[PDB]
Amino acid sequence: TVVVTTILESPYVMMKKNHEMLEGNERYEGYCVDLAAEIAKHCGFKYKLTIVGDGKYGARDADTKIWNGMVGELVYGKADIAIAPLTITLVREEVIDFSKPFMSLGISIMIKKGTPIESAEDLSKQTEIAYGTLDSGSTKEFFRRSKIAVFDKMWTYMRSAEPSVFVRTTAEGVARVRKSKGKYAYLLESTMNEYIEQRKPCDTMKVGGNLDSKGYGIATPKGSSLGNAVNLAVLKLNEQGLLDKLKNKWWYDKGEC
Amino acid sequence: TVVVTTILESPYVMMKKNHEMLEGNERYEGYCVDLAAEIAKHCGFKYKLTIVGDGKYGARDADTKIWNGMVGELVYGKADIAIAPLTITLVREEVIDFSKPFMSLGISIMIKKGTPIESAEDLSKQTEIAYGTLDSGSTKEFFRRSKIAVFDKMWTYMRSAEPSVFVRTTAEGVARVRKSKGKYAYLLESTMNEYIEQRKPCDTMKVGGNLDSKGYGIATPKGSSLGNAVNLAVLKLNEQGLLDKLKNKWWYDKGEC
Ligand SMILES: CN1CCc2c(-c3ccc(S(O)(O)N(C)C)cc3)cc3c(c2C1)NC(=O)/C3=N/O[C@@H](CCO)C(=O)O
Ligand SMILES: N[C@@H](CCC(=O)O)C(=O)O
Repeated sequence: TVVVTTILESPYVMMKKNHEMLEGNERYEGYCVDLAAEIAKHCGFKYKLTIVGDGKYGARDADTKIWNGMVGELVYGKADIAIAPLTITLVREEVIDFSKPFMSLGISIMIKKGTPIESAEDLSKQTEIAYGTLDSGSTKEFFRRSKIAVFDKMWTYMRSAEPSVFVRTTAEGVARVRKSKGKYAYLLESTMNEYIEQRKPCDTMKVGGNLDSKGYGIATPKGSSLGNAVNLAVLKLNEQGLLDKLKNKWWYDKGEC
Repeated sequence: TVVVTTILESPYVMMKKNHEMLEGNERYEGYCVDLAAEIAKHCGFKYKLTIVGDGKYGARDADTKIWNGMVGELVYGKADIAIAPLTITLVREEVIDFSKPFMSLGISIMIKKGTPIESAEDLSKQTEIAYGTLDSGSTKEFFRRSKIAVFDKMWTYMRSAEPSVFVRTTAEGVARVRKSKGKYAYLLESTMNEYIEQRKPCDTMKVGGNLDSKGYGIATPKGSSLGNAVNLAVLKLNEQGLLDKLKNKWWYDKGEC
């Protein structure tokens, strides 16, 4: 029985409204829930879904240099695999094995429909329409370390923008965009931006291209034999068109706009 | 001195206009020539840019079960690493090592302006306008192993159409689209499709969205010690935004069309 570590993140892994009457992996539904099922069938193994304790994805603490989240639960032999929207990064790659990305993404711009913004350069060229990110995370860090002119300017603006353009959560960012009457833009993951875009009141949308390129990947303990079989699974699921099917399923079929 | 095998596919790898007045790797230019320079810089090693002998990307022969193109040169010990627009595929993942994707792409359609086609389905619904792909390419491998209605049908057509709708090289396919008077559509990766569309004589065009989603990856023989190093360098060059830089530098459209 393979211990699968994941995290509650809609539409990846969520609990059904009636998860009370259900039990086991049946309580959950979502993109990663179906993917986990597909990976297990192509690899031939029984799995049990568990939610990462600290609700973190994976980061090494500067102080204790200890890994937390789903990445930590892997490097310390607590879980056999990680099936969630885990982004493939250098530091992470160094401590765990990553299969080829099962979904692409990148920092994108979320504006309230009607907002006269077309790209990142447009935002950096003005201030009448405030824009921000999470007051903590990779999105924020992305600008704090960007050598690109457009992004470097955006960082200077944001860090000195008044009132504060940083939000504490994704919910706050989305709500602020919906309440600012087109006077505020939020920078978040494309997958999450295009997901909200399919949710009523349907007043938001993604604009322009992503400011960068990332990709989620299934993770296994560095050196785990299970990693190879899972990688081929991903590639096969992608080639057969299944990954595009699961995407269209939880993002558009269940759409609302 | 690491031996790097690559293919002349512009804007990835091309021979400088005055290459005869040059020598060494300095003879070439392109996205992959730069990427290679960066990979070698970080991994710390000398290299030589060799061109794939049989001028193919890679494909296994059903009967002999022998690989050709770059995949072959890596499998049979002819090259230490492959730095070119090599598509990461299941069948290739099984015989060679791949680094995480350094660039994304998807099969697309190239046509001569005025061609009554604007989607893969349109082509699959007729025969007046012939269409094929590149030999020993991942695109041809796609349709052949595809079980997705439209694609499965397109494959059947292709291997039954007369004369042969297939071509030996990308240029051979592009030239056919321009000379066929619209009586031939070419299926090639969007990356190469969009580049050529912004170039003279400005007679080709990309229609409809891509048919799939994947990405090019750095390849090395299985077990190769370069694998890890190169992979981490790829993830770093991405996080540093170096990949996007090269992407914008070589795909920069100076409005010829
Ligand atoms: C599809 N999306 C959904 C949200 C999300 C969040 C995420 C979680 C909470 C929130 S919040 O509730 O609004 N908040 C700010 C508390 C916002 C974003 C964080 C991470 C992530 C994803 C995937 N993938 C990662 O690799 C990752 N690393 O995350 C890193 C930390 C940040 O870089 C890690 O956990 O190591
Ligand atoms: N990228 C393909 C070649 C181009 C194509 O098939 O259109 C490969 O690596 O085989």
